Amino acid sequence: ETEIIEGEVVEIQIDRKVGKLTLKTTEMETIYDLGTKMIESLTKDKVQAGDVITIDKATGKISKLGRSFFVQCPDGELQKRKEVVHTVSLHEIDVINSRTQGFLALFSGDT
Amino acid sequence: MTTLVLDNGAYNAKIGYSHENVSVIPNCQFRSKTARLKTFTANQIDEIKDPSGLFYILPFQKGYLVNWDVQRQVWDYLFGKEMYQVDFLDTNIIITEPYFNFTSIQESMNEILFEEYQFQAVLRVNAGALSAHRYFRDNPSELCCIIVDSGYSFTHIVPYCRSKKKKEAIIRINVGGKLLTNHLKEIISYRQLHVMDETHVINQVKEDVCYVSQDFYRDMDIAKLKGEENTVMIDYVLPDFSTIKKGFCKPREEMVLSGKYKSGEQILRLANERFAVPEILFNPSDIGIQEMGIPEAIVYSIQNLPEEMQPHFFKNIVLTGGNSLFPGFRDRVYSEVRCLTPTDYDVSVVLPENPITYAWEGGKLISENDDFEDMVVTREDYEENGHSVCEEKFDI
Amino acid sequence: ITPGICFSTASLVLRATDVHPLQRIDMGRFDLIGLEGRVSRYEADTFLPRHRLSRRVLLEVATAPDPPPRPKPVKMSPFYLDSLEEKRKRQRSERLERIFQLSEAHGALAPVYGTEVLDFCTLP
Amino acid sequence: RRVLDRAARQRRINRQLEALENDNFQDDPHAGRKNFQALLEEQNLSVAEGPNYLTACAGPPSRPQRPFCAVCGFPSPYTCVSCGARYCTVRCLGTHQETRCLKWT
Amino acid sequence: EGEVTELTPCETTISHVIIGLKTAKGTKQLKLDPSIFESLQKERVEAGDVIYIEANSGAVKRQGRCDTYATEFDLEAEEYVPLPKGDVHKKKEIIQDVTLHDLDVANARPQGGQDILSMMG
Ligand SMILES: Nc1ncnc2c1ncn2[C@@H]1O[C@H](COP(=O)(O)OP(=O)(O)OP(O)(O)=S)[C@@H](O)[C@H]1O
Ligand SMILES: [Mg+2]
Ligand SMILES: [Zn+2]
Ligand SMILES: [Zn+2]
Repeated sequence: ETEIIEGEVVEIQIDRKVGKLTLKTTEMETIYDLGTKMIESLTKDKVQAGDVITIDKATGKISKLGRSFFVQCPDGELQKRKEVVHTVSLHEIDVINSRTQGFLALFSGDT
Repeated sequence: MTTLVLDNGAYNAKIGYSHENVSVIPNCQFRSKTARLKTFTANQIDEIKDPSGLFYILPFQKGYLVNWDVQRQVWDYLFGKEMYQVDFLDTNIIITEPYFNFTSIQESMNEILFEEYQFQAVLRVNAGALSAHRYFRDNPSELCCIIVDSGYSFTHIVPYCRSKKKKEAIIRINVGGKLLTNHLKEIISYRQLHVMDETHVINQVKEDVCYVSQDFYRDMDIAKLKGEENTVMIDYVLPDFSTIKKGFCKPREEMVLSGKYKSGEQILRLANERFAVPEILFNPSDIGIQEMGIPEAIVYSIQNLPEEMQPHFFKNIVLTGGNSLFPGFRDRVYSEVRCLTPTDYDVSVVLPENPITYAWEGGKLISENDDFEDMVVTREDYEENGHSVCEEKFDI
Repeated sequence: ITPGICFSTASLVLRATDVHPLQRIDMGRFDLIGLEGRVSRYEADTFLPRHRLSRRVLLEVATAPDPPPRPKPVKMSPFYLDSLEEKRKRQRSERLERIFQLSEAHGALAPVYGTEVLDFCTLP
Repeated sequence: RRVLDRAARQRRINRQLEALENDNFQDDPHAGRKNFQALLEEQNLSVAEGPNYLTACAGPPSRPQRPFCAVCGFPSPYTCVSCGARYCTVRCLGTHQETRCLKWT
Repeated sequence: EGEVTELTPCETTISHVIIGLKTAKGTKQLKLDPSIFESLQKERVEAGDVIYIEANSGAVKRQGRCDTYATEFDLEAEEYVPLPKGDVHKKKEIIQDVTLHDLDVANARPQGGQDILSMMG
């Protein structure tokens, strides 16, 4: 189970670290108080007002899926608990755990 | 000859004689819309039959005596021919005072007790001192104890040595039974139905349904469910004072999920308020009070004290006051204090059978001692030296 | 320019090789290649056999008071608890035993070659 | 929508906390001496002048505050932009906006 | 093992590190070998993090933040972990089987090493 936040960015504020983030759906709007790691994640991937992004809360994985004023803004709840199911082959487990950054061998041979 | 023991609390007065039992009587006047010209005093509240919409006239604001007329009337009723028939000129009175009592209130207490009633001798102490005396009498081997007095209007945490109170380490938490009852009133009024005029009924509801949760978030998850798995949710039938004299909880087998009942009973449904209200004692910041909870305050008070005495204080945690009667209070306090305490130090939390009357029992015990006459301040000495020596002898 | 490939896997997979410390032995007692460039033949052969600590010396140093301060250069019980102190002295004994065992374990292995041999055999 | 400054939020929080110490919410059914602040100001009580009432107040907790929904009480990931109140669901946000956002109804 | 309640290096360079670990069964104060301070700084260990320290090796693993601090921010990219249940000091006597090949492959290549050649290796 993972917590996924999908919405449209309204306002992003970062000050010298503390920050605030305002996200909205078609049904609700919210302001978040950001931590240092999420501030760094949002700084690394340029996020500005109007972008529609999804955030994986535990990892900070932010992926911009378009801009809205093009993808329609999400409708329901901003924060959703999702059940993610992965089917991983034994070969994939072996290659991932064979060495550091070993998952690259799943794509480039080199096992 | 005889000795009167009084615990002038802001909610209940524990009044009794040293040679007799203890009585719990509300220390406030009452007015109701069912009586045009009639003010009830102290235990007269039993006479009224429709306590809905009851009005409270309190002599204490924020735990300190501020209204003198109502307190005088209550004392006159308690000391009058109807209740106790106290012979003032030949009776010693042990009356408890709030912690850090202001100088003006102390002067008024001394003046009233020594002039308006003319008691033979007065001993003004704190309820924690009497509780510590009782605990030390019960446990002669202990050299130190820490007393948690979670009462109506506050919660102090005071460490006591054998015959001295550590004034430096006294910590007060501004969460008490009054605040919890008012918060429950506000929650119920905002969510289900308006009960802001039902202080008595909501107080009984809090005393009957609330409990301290061992796992807060597991209980929240259980309460958020719907159906059979929501074991926390219960249905309460408020008393209409026509056919249901006192409130009661419907049995689980008789519960209806839909919430509609053919009988016209006014049913109040409480799911998360059962443990959210008691949690304010342990987490004041839940509702907005930026203060440390009971276990953190206990740990802070102990750790302020010298290192040698700390293991003794950790071994003799005593819970007193009305709020300590919540189910699971002792276990929660013990678990949190054990989590915070250094591992080499053993933790023991004791909840007496009757935490309400602990201070009264302590006062009776200190009255029975042969050193009692040295503690009190007499009226003959009051005439000349009294107003200074009352401050000098009493360790308020 | 293309975005990278985001390869998603189960979080449990990344912990497949991970073993809790309480479930695995110390492999540093067999670390021979780690001693190369760090441990010398002198340390293994001459110094440590002579200057290994003993339990008696460790206990004597631990129990003895602090040494007197070094001279400056010159140009020429009511609250006492018996159980708590017994626990504390048992903890101190356990700590000293652990210190001894770890000091013995961390200098037990001798290098295959040693710093001196490698330096001698290494031409410019 | 409108936005409330820090002073307004602090005043609302203080008023709510003070309301919990009120003796009664209604008026006297009969419908026809000091207070705590007067006692404090008469005592002239100064900080760091030994143990006293003010110095006995509990300090800030170490554990951070846990947000709960202002409507139903369950944990609340969301914070209302206008007033800063916490909430947990679209329904709860609508109820809060209708009831206690902006104007205090 | 436990949540870090205090992390104070003691200067004479650093003579030792005093750490405070908390569990459900109490709190323990530990004096650390000064070599562990580098490992603690590399692992980015702060107060409120749940860590474990190996007594024999000084290895430090920061296994997330304590869930009591989960509400300190509304959105941080942190992994919040429950407070450990048992004692701070955990002892286990174990019997593990290894083969000679495991020791051979363990001594075939070096491990760790802060040098440039080791990192590139
Ligand atoms: N069974 C119970 N469960 C929960 N709360 C209870 C119970 N019985 C009494 N109380 C509460 O106990 C409080 C009164 O406790 P007391 O300590 O006796 O008050 P008090 O000591 O007279 O006033 P203070 O605080 O000393 S000035 C009230 O707020 C009651 O609601
Ligand atoms: Mg009391
Ligand atoms: Zn809600
Ligand atoms: Zn709002």
